[PDB]
Amino acid sequence: MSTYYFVIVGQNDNPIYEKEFSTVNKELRKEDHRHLTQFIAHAALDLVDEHKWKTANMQLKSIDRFNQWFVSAFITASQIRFIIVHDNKNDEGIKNFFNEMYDTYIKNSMNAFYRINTPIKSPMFEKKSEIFGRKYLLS
Amino acid sequence: SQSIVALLFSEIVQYSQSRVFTVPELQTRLHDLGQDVGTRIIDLYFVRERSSKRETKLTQMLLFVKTTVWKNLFGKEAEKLEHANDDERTYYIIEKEPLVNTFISVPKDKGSLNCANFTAGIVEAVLTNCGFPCKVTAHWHKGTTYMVKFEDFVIARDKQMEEK
Amino acid sequence: DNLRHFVQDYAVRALIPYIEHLVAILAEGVTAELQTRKLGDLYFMFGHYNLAFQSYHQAKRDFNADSAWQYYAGALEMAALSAFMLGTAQRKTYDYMEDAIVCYLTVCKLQQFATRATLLSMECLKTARLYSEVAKQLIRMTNEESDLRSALLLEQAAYCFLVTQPPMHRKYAFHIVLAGNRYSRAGQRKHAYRCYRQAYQVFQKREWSLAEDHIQYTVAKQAYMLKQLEEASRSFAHLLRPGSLQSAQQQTSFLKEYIQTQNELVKRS
Repeated sequence: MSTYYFVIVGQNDNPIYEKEFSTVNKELRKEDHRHLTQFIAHAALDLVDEHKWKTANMQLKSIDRFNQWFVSAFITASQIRFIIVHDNKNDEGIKNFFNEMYDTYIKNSMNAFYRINTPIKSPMFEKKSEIFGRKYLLS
Repeated sequence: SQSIVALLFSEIVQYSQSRVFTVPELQTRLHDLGQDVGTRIIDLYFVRERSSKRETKLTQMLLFVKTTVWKNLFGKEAEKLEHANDDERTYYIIEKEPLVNTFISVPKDKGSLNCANFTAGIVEAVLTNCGFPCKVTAHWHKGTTYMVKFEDFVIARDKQMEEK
Repeated sequence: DNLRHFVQDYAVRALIPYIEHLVAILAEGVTAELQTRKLGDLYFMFGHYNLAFQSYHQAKRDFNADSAWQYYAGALEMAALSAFMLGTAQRKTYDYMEDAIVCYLTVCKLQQFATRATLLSMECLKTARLYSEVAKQLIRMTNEESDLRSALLLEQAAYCFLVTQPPMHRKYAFHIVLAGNRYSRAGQRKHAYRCYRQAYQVFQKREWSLAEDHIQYTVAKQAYMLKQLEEASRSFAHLLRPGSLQSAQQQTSFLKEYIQTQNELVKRS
């Protein structure tokens, strides 16, 4: 299995919103791993900058490695970074799964209340995250 | 419709004029609102027109924005997109149709700038979220034009990419 | 005084005859494989420029066999030495040099070979300004070979990764404190202390107090006994439990921070 974990990196590089998709265990250690993965979000940020300057497409398969984790990076026209840390990859579905969370994030965009890198608070997006994660990643 | 949007936007402008005691930062409010709309205009129009495809080439992304945003917002794509060779940071997008004067506007005696600044702020938000931060200024040069000033960092990344 | 440099100059210009004698000895030697590498490195003490390339070539060819590849390894690093006296340096030879570490790492577990191979890589790529490569291979080295050698090599590779570009100090910071623990464990105190200081300064440069808060709880454990309290006090003060989502152990921790800042207030008042 893969301990899927999603994280948002904003336009101004500050993190925004996470969402676990892992099995239930080691949650106290998972707090330290959450600190770790925010740091990995910054490291991704840094690498995927030049790597997205290498390309012009939406998905950059997987960039960083830490001897157990895989880091999968998604870049948008919103230049947001959507990141998954996961022991074994599931990329083939998450390409369009990122596309669908992209569409939902657009839905939040039309909500002018949600604004530039303004941290997520709506229950709508949280329940969308729950249902989508139970769909593919958390499964 | 057109009257509803033209008016309602006019009340945005004049209510800002209420909260604002002078021309320039009134225009700044217009810019900020243009930003707050473009900040989603960008990635809406991404999927439905750009076919969810990113354009790293400043020319291609800028041209496609020129087509798309004007095609859907105000129907007619802006007439011309030009790059100034003296200053590669500073290009122009001339739109002969004034989107302010679509709703025929105030005498520019007591004031200078208008909804032109609002759509300029839209353009600026689109640029800065496309990974090309820029300064977009409405200018009454050859009618309505938007001067775009690229960050030396952004135009430098571009020039380095423009080393095939 | 002056006699030292007198005898020095005379001995150098008598060693030039001695190095000529050794050149004759090696020209006799060309007429075993170990003899070939002795030939090579002996004239490398005064560094033959092209005979470097021929020793490179011969050592590669034969030490494809004789699978004790310290011969061949050392051969290609002395080829890098040649590249130092080689303007082109056949910069792909540097790639060869990179090759050097990765395969030969696995050839023999005498890690010191990997160490100075990577160090020559470091220096020679620093003669190319493209430190990115050696940054990556040093960071892939430093995870292993120890928990101590891992630590000082973590900061070596780390600051080197930062040599190419000032920013992206992120994993720099992470592994340098996750090695500062090992530094306190088994390191000479001045180097470990410069670890702690430079790491913490790199933190403040681009602040992000979240994990810095716990590492400053470590700053406090070395401040509850040795360092200054006020730094930990203000560190936890900027975290400011409500709105920062602190945890039960974190609330107890900032109780202890109140204890330390109580010591500080009492000593001030």
